[PDB]
Amino acid sequence: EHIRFQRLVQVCNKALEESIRKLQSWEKIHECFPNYGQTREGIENLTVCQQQVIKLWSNLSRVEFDAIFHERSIEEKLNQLDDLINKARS
Amino acid sequence: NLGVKSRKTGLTVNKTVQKDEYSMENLNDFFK
Amino acid sequence: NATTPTMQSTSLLTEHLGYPPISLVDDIINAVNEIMYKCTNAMEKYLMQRNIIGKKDFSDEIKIGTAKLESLLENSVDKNFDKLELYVLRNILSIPSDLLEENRFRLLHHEKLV
Repeated sequence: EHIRFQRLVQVCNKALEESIRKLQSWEKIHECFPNYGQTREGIENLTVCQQQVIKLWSNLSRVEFDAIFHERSIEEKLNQLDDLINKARS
Repeated sequence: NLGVKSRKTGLTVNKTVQKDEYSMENLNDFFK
Repeated sequence: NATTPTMQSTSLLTEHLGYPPISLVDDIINAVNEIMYKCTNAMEKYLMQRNIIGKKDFSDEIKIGTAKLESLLENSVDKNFDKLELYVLRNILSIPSDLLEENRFRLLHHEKLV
């Protein structure tokens, strides 16, 4: 019955996953560094970036949004709003 | 303004009926 | 409930939330952009202190590559988070007709008091 906040979490995660997808493709990453990526060490270094950037992307966004959702009490405002339209429809 | 106009790109939700389930329109179709 | 925003919703939700519905969207867009640039900057410096492999210097290629990635997220992020800006204001911070057709004011005023 509390269903709107979980949506907010689903739409945020959904926007982030799509925001980063072109960086999860090793091909487009190599296209930006074609000559550098044709060296062994270059390939090793690029691999360390995309895997760490993605982790950094995920972690930074996870920790701020959880903080933003706290500083604005959105989970509660929305839970109050979900259970309040139900009392009105009843 | 806030109904269809994205402040900095203006992406009209012109995808006709969208797809309503669970009392809301589903993300999957909305984001493509 | 999917719905088009209205001024009453914006006025009522602003009073229930203590802030306009859009303020939350601002905090998100503004936040993800800061992360975007924090990642690219962090990636360019990881490579610039690794710009010389063997005996050749790839500094030029890195600047262009890091920048050429940055701008692609600027477009994809601006794209995917405007849909967010829209999906939220229409489905989350949303109003049905049951409540502005016959006084939502009763229950908000009711909430703040009893």
